[PDB]
Amino acid sequence: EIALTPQPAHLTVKDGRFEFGNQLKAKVSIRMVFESFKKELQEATGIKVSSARIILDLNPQLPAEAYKLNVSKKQVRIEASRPAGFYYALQTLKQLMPRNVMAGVATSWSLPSVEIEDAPRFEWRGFMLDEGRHFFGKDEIKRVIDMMAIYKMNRFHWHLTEDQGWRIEIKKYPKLTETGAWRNSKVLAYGDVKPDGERYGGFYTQKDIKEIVAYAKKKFIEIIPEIDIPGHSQAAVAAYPEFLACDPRDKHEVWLQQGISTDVINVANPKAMQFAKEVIDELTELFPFNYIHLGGNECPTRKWQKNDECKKLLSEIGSSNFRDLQIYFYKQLKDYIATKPADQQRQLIFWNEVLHGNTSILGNDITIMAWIGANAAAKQAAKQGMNTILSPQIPYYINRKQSKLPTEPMSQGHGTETVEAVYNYQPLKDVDAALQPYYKGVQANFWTEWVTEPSVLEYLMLPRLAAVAEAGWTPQEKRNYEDFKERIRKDAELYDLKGWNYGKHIM
Ligand SMILES: CC1=[NH+][C@H]2[C@@H](O1)O[C@H](COS(=O)(=O)[O-])[C@@H](O)[C@@H]2O
Repeated sequence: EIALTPQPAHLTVKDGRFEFGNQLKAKVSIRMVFESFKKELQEATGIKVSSARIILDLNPQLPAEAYKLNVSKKQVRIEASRPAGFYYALQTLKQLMPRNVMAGVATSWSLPSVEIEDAPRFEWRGFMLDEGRHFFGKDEIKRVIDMMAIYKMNRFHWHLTEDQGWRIEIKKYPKLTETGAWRNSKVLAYGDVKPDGERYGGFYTQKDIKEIVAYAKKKFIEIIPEIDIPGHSQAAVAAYPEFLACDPRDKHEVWLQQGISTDVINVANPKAMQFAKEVIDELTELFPFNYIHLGGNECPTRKWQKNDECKKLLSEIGSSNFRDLQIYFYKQLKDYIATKPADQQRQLIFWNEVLHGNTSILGNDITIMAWIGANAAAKQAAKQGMNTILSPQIPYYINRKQSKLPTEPMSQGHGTETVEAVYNYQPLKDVDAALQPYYKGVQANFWTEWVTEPSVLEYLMLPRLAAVAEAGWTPQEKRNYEDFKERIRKDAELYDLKGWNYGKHIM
């Protein structure tokens, strides 16, 4: 009957139903949010709402994303403290209606009376897409954002730079795309799989970026760009080897392989430093959200050990751990950002491998995205007074196989990462109440070594995405896989109407 995903914190079914009619009147940034709602509602149902049987009141004691939704025979009442809260209330309202309403599509109207009080458990409810390995483009990204918005996810992490490609136009360094965005293989080589010789790639112009930022903002999704440095940087090194390469005498090309590249940025070169600062400057212009992800995963120190300037620099900082070069590199970038005006300042996120270095050089106002040995890494981060986001490889990497069936498309894993396994992960299990404030939230990540087709992307994304979304929103004590299964089954219709692909295993 009522199938709400994410499951609200508190839901009480009440007497009777609220009948819309064909018109009604509403008492109300908030107006613009409601305006959007009105458009979608009219599109889907034909109901017109004039500017009262619907009231939106400001309740300043509610958290930033919280709301109350009271539906009775007489009236729909909504309370929230911020625009986002009102948006989420209206998401829930739509979800109380036939699926075509959430789909925004007319088909060939009442609400059940309810009392809802709702707030997200976590402020960070994210999805990351890797477009470095395979590029999907503007239309598909809009579809991804649409999927996220359904389940009240609010953070899109854009993994735009890799060994195998660079996907964002940087004005001051045009070769990043000219070289970095194109390569002579669609598939990425691994084991017996060899490069296929086909010219393949693509990138976003700064105009494209701004359009996608705007589109997401309308659905209260903030975009975090990732420029993954100084590892996972072979494409950038291929573009500008003279100052980025540790070994600029050697050949440097965009990588056609899967795996971990040793062709990392020369963090000791001064022009490499200037490059990074100027990239960050351009990002600051395109991305208004207050966070930047600088990566820091899987960065072999091997080439630094064979580089004279790097050996010298490591000596001057008085370290025996070549990992410290990476951390010192981040320090200079962090310091640089701190000199800029307040409105141009950005907080930094890193993958948890950065904890393997002497991080006290950086300070503790960084955010750690925990992926490998994630549970332990997050605890480690929280203990050091750092904020942390949980994105464990198992089971939050939703590019991994969701089934063992021989008919599944090719991707990583052995099919153990089922909807059930994703849902059953408990982010806060055995996490001391004193550490919990540092846990900003959760994220599903999607790596695209194997995934090249939008249809396969969607197939793997859904419905596991919704499970992570619910984990991020619904308090643990209110979560239940069997209940979730029953609720998510109702979204098959929504997916069909939207023309989204999805795994059918639990449908
Ligand atoms: C943060 C991070 N760095 C690595 C690591 O996660 O696994 C990804 C693939 O994971 S998967 O699909 O489970 O094998 C890989 O694409 C990425 O380069």
